[PDB]
Amino acid sequence: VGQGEFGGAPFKRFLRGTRIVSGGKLKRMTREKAKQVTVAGVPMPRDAEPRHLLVNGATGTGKSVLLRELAYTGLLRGDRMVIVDPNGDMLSKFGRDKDIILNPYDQRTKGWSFFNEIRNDYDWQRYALSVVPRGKTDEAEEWASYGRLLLRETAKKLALIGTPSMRELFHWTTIATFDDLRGFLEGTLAESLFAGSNEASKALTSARFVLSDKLPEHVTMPDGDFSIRSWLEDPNGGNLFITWREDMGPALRPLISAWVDVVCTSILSLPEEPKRRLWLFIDELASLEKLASLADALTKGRKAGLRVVAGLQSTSQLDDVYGVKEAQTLRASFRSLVVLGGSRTDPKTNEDMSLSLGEHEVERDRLERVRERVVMPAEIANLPDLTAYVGFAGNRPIAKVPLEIKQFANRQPAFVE
Amino acid sequence: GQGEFGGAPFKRFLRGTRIVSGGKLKRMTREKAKQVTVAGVPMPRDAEPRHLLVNGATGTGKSVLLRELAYTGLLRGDRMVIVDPNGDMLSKFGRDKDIILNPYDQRTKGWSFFNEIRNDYDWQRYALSVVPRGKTDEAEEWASYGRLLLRETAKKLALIGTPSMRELFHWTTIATFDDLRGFLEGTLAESLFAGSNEASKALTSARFVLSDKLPEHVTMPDGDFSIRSWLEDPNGGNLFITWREDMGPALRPLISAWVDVVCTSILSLPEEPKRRLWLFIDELASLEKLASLADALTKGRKAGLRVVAGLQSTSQLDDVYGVKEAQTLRASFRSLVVLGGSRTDPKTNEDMSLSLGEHEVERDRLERVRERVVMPAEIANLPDLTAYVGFAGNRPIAKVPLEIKQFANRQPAFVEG
Amino acid sequence: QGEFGGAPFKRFLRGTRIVSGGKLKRMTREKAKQVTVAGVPMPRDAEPRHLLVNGATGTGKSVLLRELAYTGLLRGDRMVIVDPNGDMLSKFGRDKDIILNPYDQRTKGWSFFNEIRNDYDWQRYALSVVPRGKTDEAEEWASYGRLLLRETAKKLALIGTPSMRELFHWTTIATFDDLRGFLEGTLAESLFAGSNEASKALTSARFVLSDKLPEHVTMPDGDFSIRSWLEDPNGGNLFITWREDMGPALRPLISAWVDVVCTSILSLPEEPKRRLWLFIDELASLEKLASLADALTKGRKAGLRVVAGLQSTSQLDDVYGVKEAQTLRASFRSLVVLGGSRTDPKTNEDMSLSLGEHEVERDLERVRERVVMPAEIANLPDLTAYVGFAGNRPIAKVPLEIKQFANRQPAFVE
Amino acid sequence: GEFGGAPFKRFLRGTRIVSGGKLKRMTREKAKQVTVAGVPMPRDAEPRHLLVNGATGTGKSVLLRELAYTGLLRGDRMVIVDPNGDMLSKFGRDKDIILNPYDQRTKGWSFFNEIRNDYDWQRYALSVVPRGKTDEAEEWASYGRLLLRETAKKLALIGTPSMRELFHWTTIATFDDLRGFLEGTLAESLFAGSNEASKALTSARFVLSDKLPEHVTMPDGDFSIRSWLEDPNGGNLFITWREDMGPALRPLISAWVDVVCTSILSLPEEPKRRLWLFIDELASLEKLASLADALTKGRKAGLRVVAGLQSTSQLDDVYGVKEAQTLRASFRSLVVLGGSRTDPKTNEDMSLSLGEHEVERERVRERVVMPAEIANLPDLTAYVGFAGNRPIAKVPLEIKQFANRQPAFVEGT
Ligand SMILES: Nc1ncnc2c1ncn2[C@@H]1O[C@H](COP(=O)(O)OP(=O)(O)NP(=O)(O)O)[C@@H](O)[C@H]1O
Ligand SMILES: Nc1ncnc2c1ncn2[C@@H]1O[C@H](COP(=O)(O)OP(=O)(O)NP(=O)(O)O)[C@@H](O)[C@H]1O
Ligand SMILES: Nc1ncnc2c1ncn2[C@@H]1O[C@H](COP(=O)(O)OP(=O)(O)NP(=O)(O)O)[C@@H](O)[C@H]1O
Ligand SMILES: Nc1ncnc2c1ncn2[C@@H]1O[C@H](COP(=O)(O)OP(=O)(O)NP(=O)(O)O)[C@@H](O)[C@H]1O
Ligand SMILES: [Cl-]
Repeated sequence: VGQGEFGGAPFKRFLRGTRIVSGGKLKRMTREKAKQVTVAGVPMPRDAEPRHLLVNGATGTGKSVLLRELAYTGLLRGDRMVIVDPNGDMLSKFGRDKDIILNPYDQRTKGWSFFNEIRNDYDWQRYALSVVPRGKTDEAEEWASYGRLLLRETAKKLALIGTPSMRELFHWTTIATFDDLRGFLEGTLAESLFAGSNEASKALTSARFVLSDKLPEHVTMPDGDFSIRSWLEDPNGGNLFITWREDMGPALRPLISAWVDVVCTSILSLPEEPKRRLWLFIDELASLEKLASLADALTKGRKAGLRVVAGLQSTSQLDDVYGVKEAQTLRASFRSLVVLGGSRTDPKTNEDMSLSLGEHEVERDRLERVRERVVMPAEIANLPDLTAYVGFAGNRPIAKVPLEIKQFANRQPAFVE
Repeated sequence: GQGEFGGAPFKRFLRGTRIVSGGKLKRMTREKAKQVTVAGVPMPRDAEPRHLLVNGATGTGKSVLLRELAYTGLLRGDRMVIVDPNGDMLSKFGRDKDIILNPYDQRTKGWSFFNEIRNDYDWQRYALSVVPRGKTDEAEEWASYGRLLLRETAKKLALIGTPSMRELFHWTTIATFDDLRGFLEGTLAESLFAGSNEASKALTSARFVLSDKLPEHVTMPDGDFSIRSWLEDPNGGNLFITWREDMGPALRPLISAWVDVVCTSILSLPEEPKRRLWLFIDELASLEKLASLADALTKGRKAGLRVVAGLQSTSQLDDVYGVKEAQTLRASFRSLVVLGGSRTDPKTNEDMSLSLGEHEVERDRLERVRERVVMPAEIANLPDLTAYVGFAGNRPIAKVPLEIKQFANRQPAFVEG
Repeated sequence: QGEFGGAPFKRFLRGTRIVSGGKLKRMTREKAKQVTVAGVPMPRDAEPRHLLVNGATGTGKSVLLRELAYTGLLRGDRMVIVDPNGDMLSKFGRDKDIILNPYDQRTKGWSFFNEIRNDYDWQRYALSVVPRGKTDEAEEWASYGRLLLRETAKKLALIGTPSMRELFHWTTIATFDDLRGFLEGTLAESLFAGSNEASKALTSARFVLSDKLPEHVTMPDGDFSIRSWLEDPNGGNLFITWREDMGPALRPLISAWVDVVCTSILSLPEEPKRRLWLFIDELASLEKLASLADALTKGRKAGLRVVAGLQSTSQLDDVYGVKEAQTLRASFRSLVVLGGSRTDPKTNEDMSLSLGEHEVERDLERVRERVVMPAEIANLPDLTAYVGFAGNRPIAKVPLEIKQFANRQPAFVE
Repeated sequence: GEFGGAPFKRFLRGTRIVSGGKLKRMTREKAKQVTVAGVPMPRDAEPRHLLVNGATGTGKSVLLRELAYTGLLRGDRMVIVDPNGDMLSKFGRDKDIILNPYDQRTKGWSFFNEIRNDYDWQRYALSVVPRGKTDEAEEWASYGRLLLRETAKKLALIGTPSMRELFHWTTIATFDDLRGFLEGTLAESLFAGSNEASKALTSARFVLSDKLPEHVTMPDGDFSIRSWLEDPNGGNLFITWREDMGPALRPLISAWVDVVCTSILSLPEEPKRRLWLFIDELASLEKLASLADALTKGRKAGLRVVAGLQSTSQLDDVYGVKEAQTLRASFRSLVVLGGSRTDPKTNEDMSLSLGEHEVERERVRERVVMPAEIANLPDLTAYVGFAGNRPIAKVPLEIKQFANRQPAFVEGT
């Protein structure tokens, strides 16, 4: 009782805890009436979709294969999605004519400015958050905030005087002299705030530095009227691919983090639509900045129909980015998890997964109760590629399934220009 | 099951890490194509770009192994870069078409970071290599100011046709605040470094930093060698980064820069499925907090990057990269070699024992037991030239003897300038 | 039994193994001339892998280090001895041997300038003179200090006046401006001027130097060179001594010397026949040394053999920091445990654990247990220690005997 | 038998406990020894120091009192951090010394009285200016010491070793004046040149203003703790104070305690010397700067320290956890008196310090004394574990009576 399924010694009777079942057994169990999507070949419980999925695993284990499969099936079902797509891979395979591209250096990119998303006044601070993500440390954040003040008041004015120019915004916030800026600032809320003491000056200095760090890309970005918000609202909008070339990843980190974040806040204003189904594919959560909206999005987007799919390698990554406490909370927001198997050199993360997978209490022969890990950390480290454990959200058993490499023809060039 | 497992033989293996005899393993791993060897064991082709981490105390044979690894890899005709202390590898394997980087060696190439700038984004990219990551939060803040100063200055110098390192150095650490300030007019850094005491303070920080790093970069012989181009040239040969131990502390920042340079550069190389590149970082913990190693270890699969690094105690790398980042770092090496350490370092021994893994077994008193395949004590009592080899993925581990193959000197290790 | 403290067993499976003193003595015995640790002959190959002698006060750390030294001398090995109250000196002092003690008639004249030979040597030793800062912040000032130091000293050297008095004057006495002036032309010229931060940096540096330099200044002058000494074969031995009521005063000086050797040995012409010992009676009593680390890692070629003493884990920890202290201890492959106090269970555990556990089969039931319990360590009688040489060797509990040595020289003079 | 847990068939290894009497016999030696709760202390365990830990009212007094008495009967000399002149009123003789700025019988003292060589200046600024609790605190502390030592040095130089003047310059004189006064001294430059320099000075001021007070208001004299130590017929020293002034005197007392700690290190080697340092409550003093080495190098001097502790958290907070551990580790002999059930952490620490044993009944490794056993201890009942390879024992402390041969306090004139 517990073979081909459980890795440990077969037992006599299951008492309580996590239940592990064979791949097949699971594939039936989860199969439902409606059209569903697949995770490693397993039919995903329709109700698990807006509970978000977290795919953890080492490098080269198949995260791609999986999210790719996941994306395809969701398409065959006609779902819309946003894909943090590195090197436009997803694009070249699934990209369609009516779909959108965000890549400041790609011939096909859309013209965009965060201005293109302001619709109410509260929207100013709202997006200053997407542009200027959260500071890694308290101190860093403090500066970050000053930056958002400067940003929002400046852009607010430029807009008012009919010149919503990123170049202009950049100039003022990082080039104009202190005094000139100060002058420009007269009339806006920031007028006083940034003057009166050394502290005040210091604060302004910090704001400048941050903006000079984030804005660069936002400026050199091709101009247009494209609105991520509007796009979301348009049914026939199509899909969105945020692509970039790997050797520039660090340079775009802030921009992309903005976009991704934009979406995370934007979806929250979308009009009540029970039929909407949107996917957010963030290949590597840890490689983006400490997003400001992600949190709530993973918590209040069920109504909008948001389905997030993110991947990770070591737990230490997201921790260092979001902070220990904040990282915990964030992960905890993904109700469904996939374990792809990691390296032996990282025993701590293998333990985390082993434990996330859970224990079970069993009655075994010689009678004796035993409480034990369903999957040992060892088992996870020793996993061969394209093999993973799938534990869907809620009350469902878990199973070890093989990942198959379906082939997809390239229906578009990954990059242009 | 004796002769391979140190504990009590057992009746049946249930799950977890499995250990096997040296030979047994050597057969299992043996493949059709030409492979390389780790302590005599043929390394599975697929595990090569998953990187190898060799951990072990001093005098245990880290050299002998890396030496073997390198040799075998050359016989197959692979290219490589070697952080080579005291030109050891050089004097044994160096050929005439090979490259040498050592500011104090008659044979070195002429180089400056300028030689690697090809696009605008390349400025910050390399300022990162030049100015490695700071050890503390504060530290890095300073480091960032340094890079700003560095990149804007160097950019201008280049612009006005005088890409001089001596010039750059002058400006950044010699020129008076004002003069420098003047020179920066017109560059992005013009305003950012002026306006409040904070602004001034920031500049002072950058000066200090650059004054610390640049030194060696200047006194470096001039030439036009480009690590980038080198990487792109097939008949390019190999690269040896050598130095005499008494000067290790002095070159740490330059070497770290080169190493890093490689780490970032291979990310821009044109698609070549036939490429095989090795990076030998004799002792990862001795370099600075490299800014690109991470992604290198994660996205260099299709560039064909294969990294081999050595470590002694876990506290070493921890102290350099920080506990969270170090975890992530080590976790990026899929294959591991445990050489055995000191009884004065139980912590590290524990970590290695644990990384090796536990197993669940069934023994005759039946008896289920979960236990460490390799005891911490076993590692501390290992005799030299003896080590556990646990190749990436799903494979058993084995305790193998390392043998001292002799290599004739086919070149002088150092040639005073 | 008689060898293992716990219950005798049926069969040894894996892990650490303990044996009888004599049995071990047999095992470690080699052909060539060897030295001894508590009477046990040390494996020639274990020598450059250093030895850490841990134990409580009065347990016999001296008796041991004393014995080790003697045997090594009988073999003709050279050595440096961080020797407190010149005890080691009075016993083994030779006429051709060197003494470093600013308050001893027989000391040699020394200035750190005496070790500069190339340009990279300036920072190299600023490191030895100005050890590492206990805290991150502390160290930051320390860096400033070394900048000020190296640039100043470098210039003084240039203008042909390598005076420690001048140097001290400039770096802690001259007015800010004057100094600033003197600095014109040197790399430090700009770095210490331009903003309040820049001046703060300077200030910090000043305080540092004013704390370290003192003893260096009041030190008898001469041309002696630790480096040179190291290169000279007929050189003899080096005793770094001092009177205990002045230890704190000299701590930075001594720490400087110790370190200087630590970096120095790294430049010596390779000589497979060289055998040098570094006796740092109490590692934790010095400053956070800047070279010690690499010394314990790259000195096999030079033939460096370090022997240090320690009491509580917390000590070294407090000085080098937890992470650094781990690394540091880990660098000594051979260990001796002398047994400590009941009042320190934490260190006792550390020792117990370092000694290791073993897996055994007994009357079948098999068990995993510590070869030596912390309690065993705590109840150890004096002149009794566990010897666990580096590598794959069993450990043994041996008695340390008090051999007597006649005083062939005065410990202190004048 | 005397073992709290279940009787066993055979002892294998670890801590061994025995009956009071049995121990009393084993420990008994030829020469004259002293007694810890009735048990004669192994002479060789004396310079290894004794740590007596116990909750309030468990008998700490009765013990140190006993210890002290038998020591005097042997003719040993000693120093006693004696709160409210308790020990004094009982053992004080005519030839013994007293240090209490508010007692008619106190001696006249200034730290100047201990300066004999140049290194002696910093040496004692350390005693006067204990170590700072935090890293930042100690930073200030060092500035203070610089100011202190440079100033006092000069006043001494110019022939006016006045504590009143010293106090004036360091906390009263204006910045400039002070600045002026310092010209010529090493501190001349150090404290000027930038805001950082001025900030350092401001800090040094404050520190001094915190420590010096009592040192000033202290009755002047020529007494020298150093000289006292060197003088054989010197007698005994009693550092006493009234409990309601303990916080105010904390710095001065710590100073004295510390002074001794450094000073004994200079004494000429005298194989016959036997000195005791009684610090009733170690955690009550400041972060002593010399205590450490004293507990490690005072064997030659014949120093014997005895300190008392309550909660491990006290000492930790004062000396820092790392440092606290080291310090505690320095006493080889320990006495556990039993504490509150409201402090299980320390109970554990003590239980653990007492140790485990491996016994045969099956083999079992267990604590010789449970944390609970320690919390449920009745008063005047303690465990004794002398330094070295010795068993421990649960022994009863009896209240011997001592006649008052001198008034505890004498606020006079
Ligand atoms: N076209 C293909 N042919 C064969 N095997 C493939 C192919 N694509 C992927 N694989 C296998 O799946 C693995 C990679 O899975 P994947 O999900 O791409 O990993 P990743 O960590 O996300 N990225 P990468 O390291 O670039 O492979 C490879 O190591 C192969 O074993
Ligand atoms: N040519 C050789 N002859 C004999 N033994 C050798 C030789 N090369 C290596 N060894 C052995 O292997 C050990 C050194 O291995 P190695 O990998 O160089 O150690 P390491 O820690 O990397 N450096 P090191 O401390 O300098 O030896 C020596 O202590 C010898 O026992
Ligand atoms: N000349 C000697 N004659 C007799 N016994 C000695 C002698 N030297 C040391 N001992 C014994 O060894 C013990 C001290 O050993 P030792 O190695 O000096 O300890 P330590 O901690 O290094 N320093 P110390 O406390 O000063 O003795 C003493 O308690 C004596 O029992
Ligand atoms: N003359 C006495 N008669 C009876 N019992 C006494 C006498 N003196 C002390 N005791 C007992 O012993 C206890 C105090 O012991 P002691 O060692 O003074 O405690 P302490 O914690 O050091 N100081 P304290 O709290 O002041 O008692 C008292 O609570 C009594 O139970
Ligand atoms: Cl006077």
